[PDB]
Amino acid sequence: SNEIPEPLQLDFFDRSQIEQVIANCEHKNRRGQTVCNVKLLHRVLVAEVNALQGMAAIGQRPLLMEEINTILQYVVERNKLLQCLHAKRHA
Amino acid sequence: LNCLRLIRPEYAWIVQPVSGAVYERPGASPKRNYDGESSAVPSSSQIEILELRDLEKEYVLAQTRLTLAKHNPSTAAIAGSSAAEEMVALLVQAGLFDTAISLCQTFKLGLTSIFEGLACKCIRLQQGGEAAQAEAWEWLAANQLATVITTKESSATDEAWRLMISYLDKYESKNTLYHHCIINKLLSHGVPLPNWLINRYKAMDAAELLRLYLKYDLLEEAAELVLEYVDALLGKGHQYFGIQAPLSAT
Amino acid sequence: ADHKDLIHDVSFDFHGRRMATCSSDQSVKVWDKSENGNWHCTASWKTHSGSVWRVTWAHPEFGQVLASCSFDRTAAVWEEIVGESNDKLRGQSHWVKRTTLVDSRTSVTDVKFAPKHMGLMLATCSADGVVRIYEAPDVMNLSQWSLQHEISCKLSCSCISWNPSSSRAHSPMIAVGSDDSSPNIMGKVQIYEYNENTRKYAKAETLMSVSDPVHDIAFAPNLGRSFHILAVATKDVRIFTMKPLRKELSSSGGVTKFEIHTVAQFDNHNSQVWRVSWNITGTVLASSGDDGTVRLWKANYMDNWKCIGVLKGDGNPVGNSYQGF
Amino acid sequence: EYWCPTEPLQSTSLMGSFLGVAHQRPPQRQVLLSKFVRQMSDLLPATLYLPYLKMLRGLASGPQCAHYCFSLLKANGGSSAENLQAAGGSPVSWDHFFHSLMLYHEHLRRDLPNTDNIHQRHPPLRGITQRELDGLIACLQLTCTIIDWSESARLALCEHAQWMPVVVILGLLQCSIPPLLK
Amino acid sequence: MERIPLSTEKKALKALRICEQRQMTEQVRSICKTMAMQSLCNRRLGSALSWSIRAKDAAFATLISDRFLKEYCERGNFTDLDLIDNLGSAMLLSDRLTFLGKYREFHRMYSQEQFSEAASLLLSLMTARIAPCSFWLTLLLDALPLLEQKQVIFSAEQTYELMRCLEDRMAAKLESTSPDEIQKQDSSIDNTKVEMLRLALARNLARAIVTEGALQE
Repeated sequence: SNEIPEPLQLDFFDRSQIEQVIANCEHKNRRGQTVCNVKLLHRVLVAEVNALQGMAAIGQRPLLMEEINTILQYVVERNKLLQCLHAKRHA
Repeated sequence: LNCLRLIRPEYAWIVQPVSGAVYERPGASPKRNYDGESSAVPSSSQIEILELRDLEKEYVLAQTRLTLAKHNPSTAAIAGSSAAEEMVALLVQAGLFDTAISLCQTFKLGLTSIFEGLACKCIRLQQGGEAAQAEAWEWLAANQLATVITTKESSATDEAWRLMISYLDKYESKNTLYHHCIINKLLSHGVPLPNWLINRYKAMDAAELLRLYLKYDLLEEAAELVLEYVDALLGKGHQYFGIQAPLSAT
Repeated sequence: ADHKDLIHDVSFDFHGRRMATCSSDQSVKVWDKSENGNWHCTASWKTHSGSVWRVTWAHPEFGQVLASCSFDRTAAVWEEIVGESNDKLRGQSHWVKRTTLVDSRTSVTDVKFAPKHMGLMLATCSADGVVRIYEAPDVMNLSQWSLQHEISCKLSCSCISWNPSSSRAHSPMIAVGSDDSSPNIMGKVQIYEYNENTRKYAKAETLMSVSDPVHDIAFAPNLGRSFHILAVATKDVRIFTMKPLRKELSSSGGVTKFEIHTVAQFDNHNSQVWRVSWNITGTVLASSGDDGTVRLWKANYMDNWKCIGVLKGDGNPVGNSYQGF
Repeated sequence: EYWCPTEPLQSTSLMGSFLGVAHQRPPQRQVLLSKFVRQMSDLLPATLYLPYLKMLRGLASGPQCAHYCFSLLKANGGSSAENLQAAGGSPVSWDHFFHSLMLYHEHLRRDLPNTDNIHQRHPPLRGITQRELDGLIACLQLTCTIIDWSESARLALCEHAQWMPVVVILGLLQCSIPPLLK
Repeated sequence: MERIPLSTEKKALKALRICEQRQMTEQVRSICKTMAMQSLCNRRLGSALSWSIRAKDAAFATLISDRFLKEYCERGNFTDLDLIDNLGSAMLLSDRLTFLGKYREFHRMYSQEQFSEAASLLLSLMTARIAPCSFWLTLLLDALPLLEQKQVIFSAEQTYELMRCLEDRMAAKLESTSPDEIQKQDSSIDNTKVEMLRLALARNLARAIVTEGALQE
């Protein structure tokens, strides 16, 4: 294969800024790579989105939640394509 | 309610109807009910007249029952059996703070119980983190703030203190049960008294604070309270004490 | 008459276009720099009864607001009210004293607004050894102040200064130098940071090696540097380096690990060194003493601080130069 | 089944039932059974008081059946003359059991000192029969089963401003007694 | 750029793009707020509006939305109505603008007589409990043409929730004035209108119910 991930289309957010924060906040995990954990990721997300405003987002809190979850599966499938590679190499 | 609060005060009352005398499927046996079994009946030999205030209380019961069933259906049955303070506690666990505001207005109930409930959740806030605030917003949205309504900036427990402040500014008791219950819960959960409450409740009164220093080992702080007591005696700080006498000396 | 006998305080607007002088004459004069040049007395009026000590201005991002203090046990808050606006003709702009925080029984020793990025607060210190910290809950009333905090300093207040915050984990702080000069009190500057965990100030530090009557303290602009720098003008020239090592996650405002360093020491004024002022980056020093002399300072290739110039207020300044080595 | 949905009762899962929508009649046999039950809620000779209480604790298992039995005893609750009798009716309800307990406690606080005490010289306590013991312990088993399976009954009991079993049981445990009931 | 004393909006624009190329959101927020306040000081209301929507601060949006509301009370006219009509999904970020938009929406859809969607929007906004106390005035006032309906297609349940909310807001307005009292000067004669309007309502309620019962024929 030569698969690639689907681009994120973030509406509340600036993908450049998210990826900056991602590169800054990813950490060495016990699988041999520097990647931020999903839990840390998501509640950093909630913290930062709460850091600004809060007037009428109350109704859009769903949309915030599904978009957070969707970015979660994005990173999940990033990992999912990743792990295969090294065992491909060993094989 | 509408039909009658239309009317001039002369017709402002209605007799309570007589019990029974109902059945279904006309032309049938005289007695038919879906919710049966009984052990007594209200006095029908002596009738009663029903007035705006009575009807207001019955409506309050009804609308409380519906609000209960709305936020969670499981509640209508006990709502049919719940009394005023019973619904007050059910609201304490539910979170309809402004509804309790209305209920204390109508039934003239003890706001204190509401103070303990909200204060206990607010302490759980002051100790809690992001998730606690996340749930907190879900009911804090029902309340509105004149400084600014909502803003996810700043934690929930902040506007929780502020909401208590506002509820104080808009409901008053000539007897400060509310101060006392709040402060006792604070100290029962180990809370040093907040400065804003310090200043406001001193600027109303201070010796009451003094004997609660005594009661709950607030000894150093009492010592200061005494120091500025004497100093105001020397000068003028009774305003800060909620005292009004002009001061030059002792 | 007014401001013609002595100047008690001079204040400028943010970014610099406006000026004002208050004196012991009980009146204030407000001056405006035309962008075409020349300084014009735009208004003047009485604000208090004592020798008007200081005036500090709320941010232009928060209106043309003056805060004045004196020997009056009181502090006045004047606002600029525009007569007419919206195109044709601008009516006489007038000063409305929004409120006077009267919280004092001694000399009102300093008044200072907060940085805005956490919200704007206001701090007032009195010769009582007490500081009062108000914020405006009302984002629309200019006469509203709720007193969030007060600290009993146990030392008569003389100068206070905010801690710049430029981080998502930085919480602000207050440094206080005391005009006390008793030779039995060791350390005239105290440090109190808002311990967020308790949601209230806890004392972060107090620094020894101080015994002089404090006249001026100067924070470093926060920037990305974790470490912070302080300059002190009491009767000497002191400069200190403060590296934050690490703090307890729940007692951060109570306990602080600062690598504290007496890094620059200059006694060259030979009088009461009243004042220190820094670059907008806090990178060039101007130091003023009681002898009418000001020394200018650059830190070298090795960060070493040096008097790059001497100006006499009681004499003629040293000459300008651009040809050294 | 012994809980016909004709009985007024509703929960946040009972909207699929006909207690949020009018009318429902179970089959004749179970209607007769649970109806005869509903009348036995109101007619009782004292010799059968306890095995009927075994009815009660049996049916007290399970949350929804517990809520139904709560409703049935609420029907047995309220002012009456048929749950106040040990013959011809059931000497048991929240009202019955609670006035019994409060009178026991007031008697024992006259037989013992006031609050903030355990023991003091006072008039002798109330006499207890082994039948009183059996009834009390059994009814307590029933009450515990019900409050476990039904949070609604639990909150209703804790909220009862005219009973305050909290302070009641405070005084009761301050009392010194054969500690089975303690 | 916090040492600069900005007085030239075009220079501000150049700085704006300068920040744009590297995505400094916060500086933009600060400068937009400052220049909006300059605009409001000059009473340049639309300019302050522009700076605010740049800043994305719904707080100021609502604050000057109150300007809009009370000036509409004073003059009876839609203000920056052209700006109002075409703001997009950003309405869902400011309730006071939500109010104003739904208000113009109603004026229109009523003016072309879509009473059903009028009632839908009104029921939605009341169960949203929108607008301050001096403006739940207008929320109450809105029901009059629905009263004027001499022919209705609404359901009996519809009439239910309608009137439900009518007196619900009625009690709520009684208490918003004071938690046990009312003190607004408008209420008394307004209360009179309340009785006459609910009179007409109940008569039309008899009318609607007889029609609906005959609708089952």
